[PDB]
Amino acid sequence: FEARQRIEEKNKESSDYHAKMAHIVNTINTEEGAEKNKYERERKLR
Amino acid sequence: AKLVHDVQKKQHRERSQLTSRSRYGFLEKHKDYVKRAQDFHRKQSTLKV
Amino acid sequence: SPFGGSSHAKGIVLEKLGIESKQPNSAIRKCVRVQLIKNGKKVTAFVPNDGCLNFVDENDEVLLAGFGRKGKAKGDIPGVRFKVVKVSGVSLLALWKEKKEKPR
Amino acid sequence: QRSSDVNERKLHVPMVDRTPEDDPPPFIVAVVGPPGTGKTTLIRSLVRRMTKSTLNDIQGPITVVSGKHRRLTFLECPADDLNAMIDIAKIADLVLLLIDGNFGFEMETMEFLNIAQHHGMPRVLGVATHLDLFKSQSTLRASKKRLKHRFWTEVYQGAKLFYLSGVINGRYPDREILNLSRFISVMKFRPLKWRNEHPYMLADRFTDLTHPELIETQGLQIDRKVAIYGYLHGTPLPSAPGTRVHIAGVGDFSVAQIEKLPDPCPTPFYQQKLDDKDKLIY
Amino acid sequence: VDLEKFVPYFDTFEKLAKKWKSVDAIKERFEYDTWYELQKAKISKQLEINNIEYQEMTPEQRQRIEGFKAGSYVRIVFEKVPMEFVKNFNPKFPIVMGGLLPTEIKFGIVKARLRRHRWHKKILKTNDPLVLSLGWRRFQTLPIYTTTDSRTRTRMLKYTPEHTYCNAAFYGPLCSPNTPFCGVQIVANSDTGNGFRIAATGIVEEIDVNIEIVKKLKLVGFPYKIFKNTAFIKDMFSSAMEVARFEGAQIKTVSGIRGEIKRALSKPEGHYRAAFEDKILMSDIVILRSWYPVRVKKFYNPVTSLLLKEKTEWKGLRLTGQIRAAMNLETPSNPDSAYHKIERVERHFN
Amino acid sequence: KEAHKNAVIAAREGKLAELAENVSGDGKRAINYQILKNKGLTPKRNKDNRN
Amino acid sequence: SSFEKQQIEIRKQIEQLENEAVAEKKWSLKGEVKAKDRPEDALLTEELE
Amino acid sequence: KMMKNKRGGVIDKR
Amino acid sequence: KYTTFQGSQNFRLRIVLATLSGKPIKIEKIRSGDLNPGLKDYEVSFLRLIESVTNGSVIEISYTGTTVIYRPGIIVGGASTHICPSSKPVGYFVEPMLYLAPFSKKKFSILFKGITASHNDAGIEAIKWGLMPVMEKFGVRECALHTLKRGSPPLGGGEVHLVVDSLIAQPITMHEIDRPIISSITGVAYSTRVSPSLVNRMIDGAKKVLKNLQCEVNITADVWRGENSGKSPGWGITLVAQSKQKGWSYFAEDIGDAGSIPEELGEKVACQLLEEISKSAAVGRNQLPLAIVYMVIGKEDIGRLRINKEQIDERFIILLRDIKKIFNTEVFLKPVDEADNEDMIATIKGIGFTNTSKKI
RNA sequence: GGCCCAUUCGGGUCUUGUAAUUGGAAUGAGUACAAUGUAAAUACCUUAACGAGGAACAAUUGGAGGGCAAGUCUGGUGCCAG
Ligand SMILES: Nc1nc2c(ncn2[C@@H]2O[C@H](COP(=O)(O)OP(=O)(O)OP(=O)(O)O)[C@@H](O)[C@H]2O)c(=O)[nH]1
Ligand SMILES: [Mg+2]
Ligand SMILES: [Mg+2]
Ligand SMILES: [Mg+2]
Repeated sequence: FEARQRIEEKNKESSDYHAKMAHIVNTINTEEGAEKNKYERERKLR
Repeated sequence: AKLVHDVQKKQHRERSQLTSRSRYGFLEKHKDYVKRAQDFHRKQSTLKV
Repeated sequence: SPFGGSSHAKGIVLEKLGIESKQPNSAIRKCVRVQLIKNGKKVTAFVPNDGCLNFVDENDEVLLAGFGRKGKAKGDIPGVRFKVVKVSGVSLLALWKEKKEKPR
Repeated sequence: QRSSDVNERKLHVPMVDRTPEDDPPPFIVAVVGPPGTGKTTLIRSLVRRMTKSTLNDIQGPITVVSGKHRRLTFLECPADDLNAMIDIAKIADLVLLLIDGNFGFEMETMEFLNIAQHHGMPRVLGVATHLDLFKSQSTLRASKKRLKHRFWTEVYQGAKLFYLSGVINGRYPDREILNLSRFISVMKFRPLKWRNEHPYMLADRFTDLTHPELIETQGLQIDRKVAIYGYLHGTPLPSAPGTRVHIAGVGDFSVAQIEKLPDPCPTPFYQQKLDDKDKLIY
Repeated sequence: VDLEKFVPYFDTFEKLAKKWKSVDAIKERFEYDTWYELQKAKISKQLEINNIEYQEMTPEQRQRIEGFKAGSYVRIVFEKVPMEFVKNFNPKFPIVMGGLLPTEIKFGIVKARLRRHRWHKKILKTNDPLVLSLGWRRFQTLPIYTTTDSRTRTRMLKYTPEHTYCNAAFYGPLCSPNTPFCGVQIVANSDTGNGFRIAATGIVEEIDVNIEIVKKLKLVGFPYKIFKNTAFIKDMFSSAMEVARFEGAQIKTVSGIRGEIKRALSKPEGHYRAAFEDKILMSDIVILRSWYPVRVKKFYNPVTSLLLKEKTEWKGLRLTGQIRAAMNLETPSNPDSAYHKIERVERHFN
Repeated sequence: KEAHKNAVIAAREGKLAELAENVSGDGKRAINYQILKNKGLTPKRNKDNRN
Repeated sequence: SSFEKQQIEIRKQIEQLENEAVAEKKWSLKGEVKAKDRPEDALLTEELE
Repeated sequence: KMMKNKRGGVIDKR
Repeated sequence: KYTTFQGSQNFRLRIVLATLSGKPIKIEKIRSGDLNPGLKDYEVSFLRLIESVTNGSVIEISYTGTTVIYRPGIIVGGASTHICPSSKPVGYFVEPMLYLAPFSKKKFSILFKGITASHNDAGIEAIKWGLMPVMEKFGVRECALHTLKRGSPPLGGGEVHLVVDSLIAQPITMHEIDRPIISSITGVAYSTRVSPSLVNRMIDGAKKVLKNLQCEVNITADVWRGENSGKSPGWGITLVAQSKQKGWSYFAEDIGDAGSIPEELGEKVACQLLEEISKSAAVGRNQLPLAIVYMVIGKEDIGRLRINKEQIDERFIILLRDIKKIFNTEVFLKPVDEADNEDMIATIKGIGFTNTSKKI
């Protein structure tokens, strides 16, 4: 019984952890990447 | 090597077989095991053919 | 100019985003959220390595500088354009080399 | 683009300074250095030129008026006690760091600088002494430069470092002390996180209020009722009794009674809003 | 009458209705250049409010609310002070009174990010006395230095890392996070020697009343019968009942061959069957990685230099190095643990 | 075992006395070379770079 | 005096801790434990993970 | 799992 | 030792104030002279909630049950479930947590189960639209109470999920010296396990009283039905007066009993809402103890809150005496310079509270 | 054995390497009896005595790569990959 509980908890924690890192990585790329590409366009305009 | 101390890149010395088990022989390490596994598979591959 | 005409921008360390990342010295661990003082705009910046992450803590001044990548690397997080060069008025490299101590 | 950069240097962490708008307490000046570097002679020299009166014996806090609106408290840190160096380093607004020029930096001098750096760096002034013991001008100039650059590593580059040559009648060169006494009055102090969040005071006087009869009928072993006096610092202390306090090196206690007293050394500018005459020592 | 009733008292419905046929009574209701200056303006603006409100108060009312302000010369009276303080009172030694916030009063487990000081010669050790300077207070504690193991657990270390920070947990009065501190091993003049004395530097990260530091505890057994993948192990467990607990546990050899504990063998006691991904050898050693809880020792020895006559020879718990020398005991050593050079003969197969 | 035990203790005590010899007779304590130059952590550099 | 009484109690704690640091560690604290080293049936107690 | 990380607890003497 | 209290009055506040201040308290003589002495079931359940959210605390209940000794620990929070006894609804357990949730080591994610409404305790929609907005003005940006199932009395069966994602050092200093202008009136009329017509019949009743007003009146009809409708039939309304200028809210609520006319309750609550507005200056009475406590636990700053002389009642006076016995802060009250009305400004200095549990 | 060219396979050339030991000579930074220097003095130039093997009389700054564990983490189609 303890074996069943431990494995389920480990999988859930592993699933949640991968969800968080994917979220914070994607949000950084999307929002900051926009600002970078925006700035790169202004510099090209100059 | 960028932003790494020399202390970080320190050789980790590797152990030996216990004295109580000294009769049996050399304590195999991962590199030693890899040589065995490849050798067996090479022979088994030809024997299968 | 990314900083509104300046080469370096003073900021406030709001949070260390990647503190919970399991993999040591990952690209995410070296990221810190910084609030630019000049306009209050929140931005994310790189730290040179996880070792220098210990020095950086919340609510301390940081001087930022552009982070230039010569070539694409597998693990980089594109979009983070800034790297921390000074914390509390002391060079972070100097702290990393133990040639100074951060004054609080 | 220098105009942009200079503006950046003005930008800092917003912070709240709890110094009252009127009648601030005296600033604490800590004279810290290894034994025999001349902490006592420096205090006497500074006390005389600001007050024009000489203290033959100095012990514990000494409050003097250094300016029209500026008041100063001196403290001689015991050089041989490390426990002392810790708790001065937490309250000292200004530290006069004594260094022996002939011998150079010492372990205790470094240790206090590292203690101070971790508890919030206060203003630190380097005072170089025993420069008369040198026999050559050439070696003296090199030692001064070497001492100055090392001191610039611990404290911001360009930090002011004072040079004292010799001692006459237990006093330093008069013209040299004046440059120091101004720089203490010119100094503008910084808001530090810990000092602006807790109340503390340097006991100016100590007195035992325990009744002598109690001492006899029970014995000296009986605990004592004590009163302490001193200016308050930092955040206001609550008026009501019962607040918890810690006395460094003694333990924790609760304020049994508290009462404000007239200032023994009121600043002159205060009296006038109501000069050699104006300068006072307590 | 009492706030346990969230709903407030109201008049009877009909009277409220008559009051509110007509609702005429209630009809009456229905640039700073830089962001830094804006924050400073907000601070200064609020600080202006305090002076205005206090000025409107009576002087007695001011003292009642704000208390005694800085700059006030004040007489504070204490009771139950130790008699040594008045007797062994040296005017040269300062007396610093420090007010305490409610957090400082509590005692518990303090979590700090701690490093050996760069100029300190030796690395600190776990469960090794250290005199700390937190807030207004100085005291001696027994810290435990730990590591995150890729942020999965709180594993106990043996010593501070040579040139980097490591999480430390020690028992003592609590303090707010962002409270820096320093540590010293020796405060007496007798043991000052010549070496640099500031031992540790760090910042408190978290305060708690409990902690679950854990230590890696590795069970070791040896094989005595090997059958291709399957193999029998011995010396890991002392009785079959122990094996019953660990059935299905993951194990590995030194060689890196992973395996599982399948079942306990009836004869002899403690032997069991394990299946490995590949054939193991007799020279190999099987290891079960297990974790054992560790507890922070509750030792609190506040430094009381002023109370002592010397005031400069305070001595508390001694290091593990010094205690051994006094009792003439040797540094414990394990012959198998030591490292030796090993020469590998070239491997050849039939 | 006692004979070897006494040997280890004696060797340790000799080292502590040798360390004690380093402390200067004058009470004044000087900063060592590490504090004075403050070179910190540096890579190993070939002597050829010196000139 | 009260302070002297407190000093005595701390002087009892200090001695106990001094022996503990000198004394050989429990089997659990020692890494790499074996069947012979530990007491019999100890694992049944510890409730390891 | 509830008892793992608690030092307090309700003490009911009724 | 212990700051001693008497009786059961302000039981939740005295524990919460003790937990916030960290000062141990002792409360004695709880229902001494009654036939049934000592703590009620809902009170002891309330205590158990504290240890689920605090760590290291020592609560000791005397043998007779009339005296309790509380030594507060550190707010730890976390995810948990609490089964609220039928003697009190979930709101009786929710509201004290709102004082503590922004001051935790980990976000509060508490699932309450039991009755979701009563005649004397805060309702779900009072907490959602009536108390949280007060916190939002105090700097708790993220707070929510999710209604998964409603449970009407006497059988209940409801469950609500309290989530406070916002953790802050201390509440922002308050400055409200004006009388907010009400832009609109909204509210939630709900029913369970009955015909939907009842909700409309209330909305007719409330609309009848409020139509004299010159502001919009839009009341939502939240009919609950199906598995999520609880186990007993019930219905009630809550009307909230909103001031969009500065996000201020006043509200009044009530639920319906067997044999009661839906139109009449809609008339009564809307009548009471106007009464509360008449009695309000910046925050209504049922909001005030939250506002008073939060200003006490602010920075070392002077907070100004305008209050009406009608608000300063026996409930107000007893609150302030309780605050001083723990915190020792005194609230000074000054009249306003205006002559059109009779308000007074409450000035309070925060004790410099800081959220020291949160890891950084 | 060292080095050079070459995607590939390979091709070209010869006193090279030491992570070894060792000798006596030379001199400046420095420290200084001096003199010169200068209103006096510092500095410079000159010069009695001392001043080199880790010549510890201990210049830096930046980059490119390796390799190691009964170590930790992640994903899988065992023994793999990151
Ligand atoms: N020649 C010379 N003597 C000095 C100098 N500074 C201090 N002294 C001497 O050093 C001695 C020490 O004087 P003190 O005033 O007692 O120094 P201190 O700071 O009080 O030392 P503590 O005993 O620890 O308090 C006196 O004889 C001083 O004349 C200096 O620059 N040159
Ligand atoms: Mg002296
Ligand atoms: Mg320099
Ligand atoms: Mg040679």
